[PDB]
Amino acid sequence: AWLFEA
Amino acid sequence: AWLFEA
Amino acid sequence: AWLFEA
Amino acid sequence: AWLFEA
Amino acid sequence: HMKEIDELTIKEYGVDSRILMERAGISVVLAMEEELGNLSDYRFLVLCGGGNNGGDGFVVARNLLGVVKDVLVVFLGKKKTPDCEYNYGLYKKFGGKVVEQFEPSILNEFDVVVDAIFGTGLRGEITGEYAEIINLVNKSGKVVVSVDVPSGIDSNTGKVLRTAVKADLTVTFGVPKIGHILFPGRDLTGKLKVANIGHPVHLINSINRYVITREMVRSLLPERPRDSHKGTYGKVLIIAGSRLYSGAPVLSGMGSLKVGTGLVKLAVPFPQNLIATSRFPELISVPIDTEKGFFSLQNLQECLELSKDVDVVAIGPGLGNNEHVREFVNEFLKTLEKPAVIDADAINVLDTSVLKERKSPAVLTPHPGEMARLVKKTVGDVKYNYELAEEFAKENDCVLVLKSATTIVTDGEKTLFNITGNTGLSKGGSGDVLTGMIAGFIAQGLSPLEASTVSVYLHGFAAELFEQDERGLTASELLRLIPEAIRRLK
Amino acid sequence: HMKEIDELTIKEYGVDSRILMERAGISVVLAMEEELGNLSDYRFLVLCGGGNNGGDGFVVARNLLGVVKDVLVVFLGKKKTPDCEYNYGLYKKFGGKVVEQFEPSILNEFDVVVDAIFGTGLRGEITGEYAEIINLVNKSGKVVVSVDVPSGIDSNTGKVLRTAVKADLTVTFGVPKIGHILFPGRDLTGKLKVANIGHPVHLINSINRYVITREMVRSLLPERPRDSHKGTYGKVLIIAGSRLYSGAPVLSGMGSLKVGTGLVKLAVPFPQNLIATSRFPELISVPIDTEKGFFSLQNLQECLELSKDVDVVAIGPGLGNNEHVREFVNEFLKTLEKPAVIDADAINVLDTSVLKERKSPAVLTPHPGEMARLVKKTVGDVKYNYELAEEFAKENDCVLVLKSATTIVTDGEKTLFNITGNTGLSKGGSGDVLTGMIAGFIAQGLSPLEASTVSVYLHGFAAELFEQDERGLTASELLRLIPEAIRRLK
Amino acid sequence: HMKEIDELTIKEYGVDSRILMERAGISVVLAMEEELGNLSDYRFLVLCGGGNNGGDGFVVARNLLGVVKDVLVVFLGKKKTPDCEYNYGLYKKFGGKVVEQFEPSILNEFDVVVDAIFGTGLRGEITGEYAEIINLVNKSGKVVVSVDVPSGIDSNTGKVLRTAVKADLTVTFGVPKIGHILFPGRDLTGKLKVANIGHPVHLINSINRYVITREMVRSLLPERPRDSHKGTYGKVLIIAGSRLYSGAPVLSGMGSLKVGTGLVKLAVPFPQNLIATSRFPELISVPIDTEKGFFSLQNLQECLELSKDVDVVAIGPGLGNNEHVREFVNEFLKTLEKPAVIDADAINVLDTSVLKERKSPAVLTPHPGEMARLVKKTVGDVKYNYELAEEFAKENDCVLVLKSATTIVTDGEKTLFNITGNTGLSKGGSGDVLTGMIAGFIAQGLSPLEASTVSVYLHGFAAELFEQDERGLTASELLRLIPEAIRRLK
Ligand SMILES: Nc1ncnc2c1ncn2[C@@H]1O[C@H](COP(=O)(O)OP(=O)(O)OC[C@H]2O[C@@H](O)[C@H](O)[C@@H]2O)[C@@H](O)[C@H]1O
Ligand SMILES: Nc1ncnc2c1ncn2[C@@H]1O[C@H](COP(=O)(O)OP(=O)(O)OC[C@H]2O[C@@H](O)[C@H](O)[C@@H]2O)[C@@H](O)[C@H]1O
Ligand SMILES: Nc1ncnc2c1ncn2[C@@H]1O[C@H](COP(=O)(O)OP(=O)(O)OC[C@H]2O[C@@H](O)[C@H](O)[C@@H]2O)[C@@H](O)[C@H]1O
Ligand SMILES: Nc1ncnc2c1ncn2[C@@H]1O[C@H](COP(=O)(O)OP(=O)(O)OC[C@H]2O[C@@H](O)[C@H](O)[C@@H]2O)[C@@H](O)[C@H]1O
Ligand SMILES: Nc1ncnc2c1ncn2[C@@H]1O[C@H](COP(=O)(O)OP(=O)(O)OC[C@H]2O[C@@H](O)[C@H](O)[C@@H]2O)[C@@H](O)[C@H]1O
Ligand SMILES: Nc1ncnc2c1ncn2[C@@H]1O[C@H](COP(=O)(O)OP(=O)(O)OC[C@H]2O[C@@H](O)[C@H](O)[C@@H]2O)[C@@H](O)[C@H]1O
Ligand SMILES: Nc1ncnc2c1ncn2[C@@H]1O[C@H](COP(=O)(O)OP(=O)(O)OC[C@H]2O[C@@H](O)[C@H](O)[C@@H]2O)[C@@H](O)[C@H]1O
Ligand SMILES: Nc1ncnc2c1ncn2[C@@H]1O[C@H](COP(=O)(O)OP(=O)(O)OC[C@H]2O[C@@H](O)[C@H](O)[C@@H]2O)[C@@H](O)[C@H]1O
Ligand SMILES: Nc1ncnc2c1ncn2[C@@H]1O[C@H](COP(=O)(O)OP(=O)(O)OC[C@H]2O[C@@H](O)[C@H](O)[C@@H]2O)[C@@H](O)[C@H]1O
Ligand SMILES: [K+]
Ligand SMILES: [K+]
Ligand SMILES: [K+]
Ligand SMILES: [Mg+2]
Ligand SMILES: [Mg+2]
Ligand SMILES: [Mg+2]
Repeated sequence: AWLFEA
Repeated sequence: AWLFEA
Repeated sequence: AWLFEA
Repeated sequence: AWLFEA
Repeated sequence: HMKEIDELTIKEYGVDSRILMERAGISVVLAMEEELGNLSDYRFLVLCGGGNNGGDGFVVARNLLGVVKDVLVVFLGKKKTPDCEYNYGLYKKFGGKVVEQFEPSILNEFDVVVDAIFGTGLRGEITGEYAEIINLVNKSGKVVVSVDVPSGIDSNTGKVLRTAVKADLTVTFGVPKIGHILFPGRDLTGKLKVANIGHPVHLINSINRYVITREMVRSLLPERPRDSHKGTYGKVLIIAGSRLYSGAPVLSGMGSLKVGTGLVKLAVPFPQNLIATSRFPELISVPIDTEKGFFSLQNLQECLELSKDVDVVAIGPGLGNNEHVREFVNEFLKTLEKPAVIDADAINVLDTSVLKERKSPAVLTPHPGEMARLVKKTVGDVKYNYELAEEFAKENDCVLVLKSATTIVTDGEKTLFNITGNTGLSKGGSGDVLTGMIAGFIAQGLSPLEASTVSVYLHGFAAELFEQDERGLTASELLRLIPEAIRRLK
Repeated sequence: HMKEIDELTIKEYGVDSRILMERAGISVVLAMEEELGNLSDYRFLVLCGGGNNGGDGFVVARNLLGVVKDVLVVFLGKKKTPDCEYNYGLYKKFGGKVVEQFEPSILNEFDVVVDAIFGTGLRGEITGEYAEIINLVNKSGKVVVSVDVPSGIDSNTGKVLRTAVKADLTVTFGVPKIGHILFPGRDLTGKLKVANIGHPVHLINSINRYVITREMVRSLLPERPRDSHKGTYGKVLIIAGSRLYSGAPVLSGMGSLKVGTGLVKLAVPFPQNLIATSRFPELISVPIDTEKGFFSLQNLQECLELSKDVDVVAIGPGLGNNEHVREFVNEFLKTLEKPAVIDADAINVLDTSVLKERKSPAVLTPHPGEMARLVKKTVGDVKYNYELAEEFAKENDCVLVLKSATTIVTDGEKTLFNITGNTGLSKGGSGDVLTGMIAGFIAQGLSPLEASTVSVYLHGFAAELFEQDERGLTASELLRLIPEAIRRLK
Repeated sequence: HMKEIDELTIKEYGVDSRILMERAGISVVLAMEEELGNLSDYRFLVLCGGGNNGGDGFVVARNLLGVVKDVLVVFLGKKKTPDCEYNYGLYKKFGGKVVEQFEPSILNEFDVVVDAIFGTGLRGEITGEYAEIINLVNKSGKVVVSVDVPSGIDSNTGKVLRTAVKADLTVTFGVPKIGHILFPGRDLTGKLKVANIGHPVHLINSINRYVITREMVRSLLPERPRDSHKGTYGKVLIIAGSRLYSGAPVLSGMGSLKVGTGLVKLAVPFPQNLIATSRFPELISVPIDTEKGFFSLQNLQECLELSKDVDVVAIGPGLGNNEHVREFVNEFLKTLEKPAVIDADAINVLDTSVLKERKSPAVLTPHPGEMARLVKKTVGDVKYNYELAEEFAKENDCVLVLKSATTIVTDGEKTLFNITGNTGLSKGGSGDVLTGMIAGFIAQGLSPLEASTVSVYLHGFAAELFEQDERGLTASELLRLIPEAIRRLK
């Protein structure tokens, strides 16, 4: 979750 | 069953 | 483990 | 493989 | 009460009070192990009052010594009963640490709170440091294990005396208390274990208020002999519906059919009767010709005729409540010489003199709103008031099924508590189904009390079998689930 | 906008613009790896404009150097912003190849196109070589990865500025842009990843238009306390149907019941009311006596009476649209002091002065055809026009739920976008279900805005759970799927 | 060093030093996520020195802000380098908390320690508060993540400068450092991740000391053309054993056969030669007639004759070390015009003038005890001393394979480090197997350096494949495991 939200 | 009923 | 050791 | 080698 | 049961076990049977207290505390330890797994990794904070609840707590604490990561007792009482004093003495001789002052931050250093502050000895509202500690425990997010009853629940009513402990696990001794069974107490109890601590089985079995269990319902389910036909399984008439409320008859009628009843006939105002057979063609839905869409005295003779050839009559769902319905319901029930299941609007118009004068039996199935109107009290006075329900059933010679998340079933001598079900039943129609279930089981040969006991349990259990989120459950799905509840019971 | 967010992060927080650009490009590389697996086997063609989008592209290209089979940059701009210039300089010092001429056949020798031509800086229609290259990429059958927004999508509206890139994967920075959420932009975005490139969380969280997410809907779902009854969960009246449109009331009513509402009552012209209880006997379907099969002023007093004992009223589905319906709807809503969910034909006849004068709240649920008629504009002017929807909601003191493949929900201050659902909802009845859902959640205690947010999301998500081809989905199946959507949300 | 690599990347390539530091810190965050799963539940304590290691730490801290349960920086330095100063400034503008005083109890309130105190800039022993904090971290039982190298490891040697951090996870930038590869540093590193932070691949690839990897060994394994025969795969002579040490020849000989060598012949004193073929009849074990059970000059001519028809000779295992063995070994090697693998007792008696005068190549395979005796130094001076090993190999024109838990393989120009293996190899015989492996691969056509590289890796990897506890591994089992190591490598 730290770099990307889906 | 001897000690506890659920 | 509280009541019996095997 | 782009960011990390194990 | 358990109070008599403890007294008799000590004083007549001769079991030392200390032996009962030892067995109580060890049951708590075993129960926690069963829930938490190995205890050796946990730190325990045991909160002990000065009574025998606290004495039970000292036994717990002493038995965790040397076997878990840390144990601390906070002793909150002033004086100690003899057995509490004795077990405090043991805890300290065993090397245990007690403090009598509670600091807000002490919850920090512990994983499990054992709540041994107050049990059945609670009297009056909890205030002062007792209250503040309970409030801190409830805000702590720790695992809470309550000894006997969560402190602050009145064990006879299930009410909260100003504040109360919310437990993950409650270990009670001998029998469940009413306070674990009625809300809000039921909620604050969490998972309930009932421990055998050495009372003679005869005394444990002599309690006259019971939880309806699966084994009880299994032993009451009627037989299905292979050489049978529909008449073997009884005939129900349901007198229900109106131009305003056309759905109720259908849900009641199927409710009877799904529990194994042989023949079900509805009496419903025309054309609303046609609704039932369009949905379920197995129903007989007799058209009743009415002036304005409601039953009245004009229909009395037709309904009595229809009654002659059935075993039980259910009346009330969707009838409406106006003067002509009142006249009809009361004259019908006064003349009907068959068991009657009286529900909903038939309750709202019922003259209770009629019930006393009837020779045939009756079951009444009010929710608290209806019960409140029937005895001329407030909802809050009647809700979960099992003693009132008992007096009512005894005075009017009936079975009363007082519906709520915990349902009470009583004939005035015997009272049973139902704890199956969920909030999916909190939706229009679910009551109508239960009415049919009860009538059905009466038709199959169960007593009014037995029929009510089996029905409330199975009706709640069917709801629990719903496969999706409970809030989406509807009465029609509940019906489909009844035969699965029945199979799972066997 | 992100524009303010970038500015503030550089100028107030002091993050070097180059650090943001480095983080942007590397996010693109990581995202492609996650989608394509190991990158080392692929040949990459990176199309870079002269802006900061292109600068992000230079970082991508530079970071693939030496690690993949081949990288080529086609630089399509004239001038370069400072950060683009800097990253171009790096790409070249790192050994990278740039060309400034694009030959139709160059797509042949590459597997992946990285589209870094235009991002949020797009102004006006794309023409000339820019257009021809985008058109060639779209015909190429290669994997397309767009940096920030597919080039040619206006990031504020989702419109195509003459031509635009169709991406398999779009990597955007900080927050999704409106252009990824509204169609056609949503379509051309493909799979969207939102990368954290180092903006302070406080700025990212201060955007006042949001996508409705599963976590948001989960936290709004109301509680189901165990000690409850149907009244806990509210009462809805639905005023709906006509002799022409007898199905609408049934779909709305069940829509309320499937989301957990306690009691649902329909007011429907007789005999069309009987249709609802033949299908779902849990419904109360009150017969309304009408002159010609449509509600009129003759029914005003009966409907206001029915309203007194409910928490919310839904009105409109299947009412028809003639003068007598108009008179009734407007006088009813002017007098009704309950929250109203106003749908379908009640919208078509609505006098919007009535809405302004109401003290009680309202939700309106138009599709673009209805919205267009309500504000006297064309469908194309209103469709996906979130700013108009906001002004309308603010001026009329309501919540507006503007239905489309992306649904907009706004109270004029806050605006949410729903992206659940599929084309199975593109069929008569699906709107009627949503109306009931919204009324239901209002009855359970959610605000009109909250009730609309949860309902649009769950209604689309239930459609996605349909087990067969979506085009065969019908409203009746959608209803069955609602409780599964609810479970999956928890 | 990486130091040159950073300098060149900033100063010649023009990458801003701040961009490198940003990429460094984010790699640490991504690496921790990959190890810990979702970070949002954890509390992080980041220990930052005043150098660029600490600056990397500030980036980590800043990037956890708002996304995890808690972040605190303890700043332990006095002055800050420019990039540390800049990132400290960002951390604080982003809302981050720094303290400059460390209290023993602060570890209590955190789950993860990020160790950004010292990296490659460590000079001299760690003392004072630096030491006390490192010692507290090591006693804390928290998860430790070290930035670049665990603070206190000298990154060029792997030695501990008075005290050092024991990490669960170390994230290093660009290339592994020698300090992660040699013990004790290797031990304190825990799991090592090597992050790409944007250096040109050309510079990363120009480092002349390497870890032996699976891909390197796979690409060196010789081919097995189908139309082949035993001569295709070479012939080894092993000159080994004595009346005291009869087992060594057998382990060396099978070591050659298990790596695919075509023919293996042992020269062993009679009757000890018969031991080899009783265990493995595929071996040729030639009886050598000796006066007292040891090779001497009497056997020189027979051994040179045997040498003529092989591709490689291994000498030394179990020969014994007396004057007559010394005379024989040195005259043999002086006259032998074949590659020689010189091991064990042949090393102990070796006159190194002989090596310089030889035209044919040689590999030497000492453990540190043997190396120490060979260069007349202490074990502690030679152990893990790769620079000494390089000088030795260069001065004597050989390949040196210096055995230890990390083995060093060097020809004086190129140096490789082996990290496969476990303590099951810490038992008599394991060295004898490696000797045969090396000779075997030379016979199959690999260079002495290549043969040593493949052999040390496969020998350690075979040990790791042992199915039971490693301490029970014996040389005979290791042999059985070699062909499985080979398969797994392909
Ligand atoms: N509202 C109150 N506020 C403060 N103190 C109170 C309150 N109510 C009761 N107490 C005190 O609580 C104690 C009594 O509580 P119990 O321990 O529940 O009573 P007792 O009958 O001693 O023990 C019964 C308990 O022992 C076991 O058989 C079983 O655990 C059962 O619950 C006494 O010290 C009494 O003064
Ligand atoms: N478990 C319970 N606990 C507490 N109170 C309860 C419970 N169950 C019912 N009640 C109480 O009874 C009250 C009255 O309920 P009913 O008499 O069943 O009335 P209701 O079902 O709300 O109304 C019948 C409906 O028919 C329609 O024509 C009309 O729209 C009306 O809403 C509830 O509001 C509540 O006070
Ligand atoms: N949270 C719950 N948990 C367990 N059981 C529940 C819960 N909520 C309700 N129930 C059960 O659901 C049933 C509800 O019965 P009724 O209250 O009679 O409600 P309903 O079906 O809505 O009644 C229909 C109509 O009849 C008249 O009372 C009135 O006109 C009402 O609208 C009862 O068995 C009750 O115990
Ligand atoms: N219709 C057009 N036709 C031709 N050129 C155009 C057109 N519209 C804009 N341009 C040119 O495109 C470039 C601007 O595009 P962007 O790169 O989108 O704008 P800019 O604000 O530089 O960068 C914003 C971008 O950088 C990152 O923060 C993120 O990628 C964001 O999308 C400029 O060279 C501008 O002249
Ligand atoms: N998502 C959307 N995007 C764009 N336009 C839309 C959308 N949804 C609706 N519309 C527009 O609204 C228009 C009108 O739709 P309605 O007012 O709902 O009319 P419709 O449902 O087609 O007609 C009602 C039906 O009742 C029957 O008596 C009669 O047969 C009629 O066809 C559509 O043709 C279209 O222009
Ligand atoms: N492709 C799609 N993707 C996602 N959601 C969709 C899609 N197509 C439709 N929907 C959703 O389905 C629902 C359609 O609602 P309505 O447009 O109100 O359509 P419908 O059910 O046909 O309306 C019935 C009747 O009411 C009046 O509008 C009119 O008389 C119409 O015939 C809305 O939630 C809409 O967002
Ligand atoms: N023995 C010691 N005792 C106390 N302080 C010391 C000691 N040795 C070094 N220092 C101090 O430690 C700091 C230097 O440590 P580094 O941060 O390792 O050195 P520097 O070259 O600034 O940074 C190299 C680091 O940055 C990144 O490229 C990568 O993380 C690499 O490890 C300086 O403040 C220096 O005074
Ligand atoms: N990885 C290593 N690290 C540090 N030191 C090492 C290592 N490996 C070997 N040594 C050092 O080399 C020393 C000497 O080892 P060898 O010369 O191999 O002697 P060893 O195998 O102990 O003796 C041969 C054996 O033959 C028998 O006749 C006799 O019983 C003797 O014990 C060890 O004690 C130790 O100091
Ligand atoms: N902990 C470890 N981890 C990894 N590898 C290890 C480890 N311990 C030992 N090894 C490896 O095991 C092998 C040991 O080789 P030698 O030290 O030559 O030991 P050994 O087989 O005992 O030697 C036998 C005989 O030959 C002469 O040195 C001496 O007479 C000795 O007794 C080397 O490859 C070494 O790197
Ligand atoms: K208690
Ligand atoms: K783009
Ligand atoms: K460090
Ligand atoms: Mg009822
Ligand atoms: Mg519609
Ligand atoms: Mg050896």
